[PDB]
Amino acid sequence: MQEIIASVDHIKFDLEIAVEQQLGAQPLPFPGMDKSGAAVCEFFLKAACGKGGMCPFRHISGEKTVVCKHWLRGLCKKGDQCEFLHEYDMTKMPECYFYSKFGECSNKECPFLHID
Amino acid sequence: MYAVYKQAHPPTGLEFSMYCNFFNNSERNLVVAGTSQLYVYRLNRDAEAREKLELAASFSFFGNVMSMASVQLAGAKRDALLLSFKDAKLSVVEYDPGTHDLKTLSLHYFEEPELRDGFVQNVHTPRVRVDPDGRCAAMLVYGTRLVVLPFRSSFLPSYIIDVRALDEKLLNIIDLQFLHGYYEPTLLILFEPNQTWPGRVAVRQDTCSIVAISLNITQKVHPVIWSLTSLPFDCTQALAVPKPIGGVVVFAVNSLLYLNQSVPPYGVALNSLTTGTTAFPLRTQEGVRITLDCAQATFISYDKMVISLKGGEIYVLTLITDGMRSVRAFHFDKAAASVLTTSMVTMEPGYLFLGSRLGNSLLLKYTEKLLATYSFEVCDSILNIGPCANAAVGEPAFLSEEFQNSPEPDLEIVVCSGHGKNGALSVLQKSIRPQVVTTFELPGCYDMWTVIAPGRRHGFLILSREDSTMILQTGQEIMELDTSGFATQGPTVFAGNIGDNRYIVQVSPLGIRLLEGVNQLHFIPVDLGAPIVQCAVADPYVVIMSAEGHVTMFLLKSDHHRLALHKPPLHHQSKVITLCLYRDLSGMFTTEEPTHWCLLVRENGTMEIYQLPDWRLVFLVKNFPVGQRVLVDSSELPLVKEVLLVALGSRQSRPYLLVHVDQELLIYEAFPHDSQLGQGNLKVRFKKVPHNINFREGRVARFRYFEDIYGYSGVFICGPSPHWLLVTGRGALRLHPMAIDGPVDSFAPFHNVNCPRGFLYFNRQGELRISVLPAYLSYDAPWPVRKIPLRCTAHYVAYHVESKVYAVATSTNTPCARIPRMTGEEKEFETIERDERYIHPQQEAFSIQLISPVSWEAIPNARIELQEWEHVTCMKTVSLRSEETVSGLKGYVAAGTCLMQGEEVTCRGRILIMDVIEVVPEPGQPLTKNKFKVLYEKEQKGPVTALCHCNGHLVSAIGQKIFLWSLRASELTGMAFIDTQLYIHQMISVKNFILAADVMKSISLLRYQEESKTLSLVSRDAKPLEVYSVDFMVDNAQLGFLVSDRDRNLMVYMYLPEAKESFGGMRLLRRADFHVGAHVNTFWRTPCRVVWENKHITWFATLDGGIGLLLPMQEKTYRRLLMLQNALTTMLPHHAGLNPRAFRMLHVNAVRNVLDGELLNRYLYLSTMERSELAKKIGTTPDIILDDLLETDRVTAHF
RNA sequence: AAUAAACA
Ligand SMILES: [Zn+2]
Ligand SMILES: [Zn+2]
Ligand SMILES: [Zn+2]
Repeated sequence: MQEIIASVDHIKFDLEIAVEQQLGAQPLPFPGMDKSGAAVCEFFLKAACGKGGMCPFRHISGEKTVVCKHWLRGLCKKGDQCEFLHEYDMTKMPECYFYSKFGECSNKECPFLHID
Repeated sequence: MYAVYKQAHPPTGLEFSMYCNFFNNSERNLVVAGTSQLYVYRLNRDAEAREKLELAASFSFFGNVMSMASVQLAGAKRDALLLSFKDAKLSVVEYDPGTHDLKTLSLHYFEEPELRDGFVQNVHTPRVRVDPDGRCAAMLVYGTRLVVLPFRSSFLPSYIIDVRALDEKLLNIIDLQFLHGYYEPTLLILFEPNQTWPGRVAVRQDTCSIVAISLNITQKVHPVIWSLTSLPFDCTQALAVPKPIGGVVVFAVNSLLYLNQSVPPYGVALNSLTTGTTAFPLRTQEGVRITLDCAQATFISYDKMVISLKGGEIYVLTLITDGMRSVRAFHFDKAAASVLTTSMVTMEPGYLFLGSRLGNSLLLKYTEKLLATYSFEVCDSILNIGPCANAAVGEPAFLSEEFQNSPEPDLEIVVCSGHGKNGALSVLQKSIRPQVVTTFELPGCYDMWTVIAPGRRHGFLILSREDSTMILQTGQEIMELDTSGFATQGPTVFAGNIGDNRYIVQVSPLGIRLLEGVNQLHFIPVDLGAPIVQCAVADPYVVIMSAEGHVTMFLLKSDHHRLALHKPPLHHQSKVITLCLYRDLSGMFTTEEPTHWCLLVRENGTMEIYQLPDWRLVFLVKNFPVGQRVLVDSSELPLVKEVLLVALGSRQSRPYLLVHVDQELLIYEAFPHDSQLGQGNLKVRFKKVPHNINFREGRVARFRYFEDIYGYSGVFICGPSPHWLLVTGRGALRLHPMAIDGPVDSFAPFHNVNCPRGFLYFNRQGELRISVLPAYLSYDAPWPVRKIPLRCTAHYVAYHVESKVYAVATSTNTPCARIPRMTGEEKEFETIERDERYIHPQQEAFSIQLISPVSWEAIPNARIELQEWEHVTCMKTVSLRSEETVSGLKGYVAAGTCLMQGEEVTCRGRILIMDVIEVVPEPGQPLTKNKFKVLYEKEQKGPVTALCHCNGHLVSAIGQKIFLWSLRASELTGMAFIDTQLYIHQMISVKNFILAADVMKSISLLRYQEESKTLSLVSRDAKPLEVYSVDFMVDNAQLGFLVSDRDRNLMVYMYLPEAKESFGGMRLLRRADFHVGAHVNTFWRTPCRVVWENKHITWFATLDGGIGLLLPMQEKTYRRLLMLQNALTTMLPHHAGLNPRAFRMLHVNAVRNVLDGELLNRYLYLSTMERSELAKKIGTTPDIILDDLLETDRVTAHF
């Protein structure tokens, strides 16, 4: 099980040190980007982050109750100015447009919400 | 950043096999080869452990052998070997007498960039064939360049025939052979000048062709005599039919041709897939429905060919011949089934060899039955850890209670060897762990001896205290004896058996008693001025050596037998240091029935071997304690402690010389060498062999010969790192450490009533331990192994830690019947309706076994069998978090699996999380307490290709996505994903860093936060890299990313954001490059045995049977050895003329930082005079390097 | 919400 014999839980690697204070992440070019594939910056949640707009990692805001439908396929033009959420929790999806308006749905594995 | 590669297991598994005159012209010898190792096996027929392949010499190359042919040159006394190495290196080698090594005759490097015609990616392997008359030999370099070696110095300069500049525009070669008959070396060459694919036969019907080019050697031209040009499109290998019929058979996938120059084509079809695929005139072979695509073949003297098919089925094709020596019809017979081969050899007439990578490549024996149907029997099988697909570390279940509180982990590995009908699990376990059946606490004694008193049980156990002697009367229950007989009033320096176990002889420092057991016959006092310090023994001969070097001989004589004083005539120019006796039950010590030999080492550096009835000098090394690689006779200085000559192997055949010279073990082989000195001398020499062992922390012996311990004979090498020396009837030398119970002082064979044939030794802390070797492993392989034949392809293995069981994915072959469509509503399944002369495709049905470690049978009522078309892509042991146990994690077995139904059906998948839960067993079946509890089994949205665990999260790979599911009570709730690259086929992770591995594109490292439910891309590789599997090189603070490749490479990546050569933390950078000889799929870490506080050995098992390692090091210890390695690369006579620096290059800059512990192991092999020279040439002493190379051996002695 | 359903 790899954690009885060669355990590494007591090691503070240089890899984990490289990703807390982010170890020299360059302020990203072209300010109309998306910050995609980037997780979060802990400098923004605790205090002031330091750089605004042109920053590598993601800046989150509150009052996002519905996850983004475009974002699942991998097409997020909005990025962090998105009015929708970017998690993977299967409880904050939109209502399905064809179950809410047009009676029943069509496909068998519709992820979107079906409420009555 | 730096590492040392060390190869823990030599690669088992034979890709090439021949039958040539390797040692001399008198006997043929089965030379077989594998990946970067040559083996030469003799043939026994009267063996105790019946026919048996006895190893005679084995040779390691710095390069993978890509073909191998042999030819007896002009006036040669041996048969040279034409090896072929990667990117077109030929190497003609020979065995040499004298030095028992090889000897390179010629080196031919063809790696010129104008010989490629621009094709960088070499896909064709260089293929070596020889003319059966020995006129020339031809290598097909790079597919397009026939390099011809003319023969007669024994050679001629080569030349490179261009293939594409011939007639007929050959352009896609399939096979090439030298044909028989003729007056010139005619070379048949199958090709495909307008190439097609099985799968595209409606516009390209049948395009294979033949040219039999006729090589003019002197004039250097080549007439393209005889061409056929509409052979079936899928022809595999061509084969030259021998002289009395001539011609060629050309294996096609679905047919079989016989072609010749003056005869029309005759070829039959072997199924009804030749209908719309072939316009060649094909008859119908009656009563046969098979295929020939990967089918190895050899020829019986004339008109009989042994085809082993795919599926391991041996067919003996009979070419039915007319009176005019022309082939009229074929004749098959389904002979027996056997190994899934990769080669084939006719040995001595009536023996065949089936060289196989995946399966124990074994020796067969065909006979005639009472037209001429042959029946097969297996005589011997070379043991073969096959292509280890996956391998997992497990804990053995029979560790004895005395070794229980030991601080080191005590574990073994279980290896998914083989494939298909030869598939298996193999239980590899490097050290030896005895079964302590009775322990004792007897302090004060320091040596021990066993004698036999009245089918040969050890009657007494004789201990020697500092002032007294113990007696241990064995039997039903062992007990200390107080009566007369032995001298219990003083110490003993020897106690043994004389005659044939009819008398017991112990050696007091005052004299020697003759004992019939408890009764004494008489006593002979030794009146030497020096006390006796040690002895040695033959069956009638007792040789005493005093402290001052005086030697006397005792000898039995009948009357009742009694010892007689016999003074040896010796010239004492210098004092004798140590002795050894030896006898010849099966002798090569000829000097021209047991012939006794007396060895004798003098303090002036010399070494002397005497025939014992006389005292005449037969062998003499002038400078012995240096450690010279070949001891040739000539008939400060480091001290020689103990010298041992012992015969090992079948019926005490081959001797070995084990000597102890000042904290260094160096042992010798012994081989015949006829030496024209005339006066009567030993016609043998001694070759030193490599080791892994160091002797670094009355006369006490460290070399204790044992016969008949668990069927084995050999030598237990005592000391600070104890080792076993095992030689079976195989004849190969086996060095198995025994790192449990610490250092070992003494040792003895022990055979009792309540104890079986086992042994008996001291702990260092004075603990006498009756012990038995565990009886389930086999100690005849390079590691101790037990082979578990599953008879189905084991894909994965997963040691479930809780309840301690193994979970194996398997697969058996079911003939397919349905073809799934997807027509718009649901799946429709077209039933295969074909002819009765039709072979079916293979559908593989997968099942997950449950193997128990206690006894290695599988567990009934625990076999998760999957759906109809569902294929396991991964099984792992996954630890998911839970609120039941006192910890968080639980340790399940999760398996991913998807349905393969061709490229028209959308492949979907299903995560199969299991759990092994102990229930009450059935009465009578105690294995059946273990049984699966499938928690999760639900179809996903795409194929499940790879699994991982991260802090109790399940990390799965579906499609171009990698999912992060968490295990609730019954459902998986998704938390994170990222749209990753093409096909993620390996993921391992630790401390929320996920390391993926695509098939083509790139590895990635990922990172999972918990407070924000997000998985993200930290760094990927940016270059295309055809990965096999990945690992984690762990340093004290650095984490390296060990990534094996398709091209037999290893390389260590690191995540370095402060470096400027990558982008800012957005591109991985390799920091070590190395070229393993073999493909690698398995990877695991271990703690090694202040330096090495926090570094991990990231081992691996290669896909050719070998097990390697990458031990990390620091910058100083590396560069004290890279100076040595560069001094070792240049100034040494390497095997087959190979360059170890350029072979261990990356084979794409090659930023190499990994040493070679199989080249640095040669520094341990050099004599101590030669050792000091290369130390001075790099600027140090040998003792600094021996403190550097033996500390990379000590910390890597696991398993 | 910016093409979730873009169907023969
Ligand atoms: Zn930020
Ligand atoms: Zn979005
Ligand atoms: Zn819907």
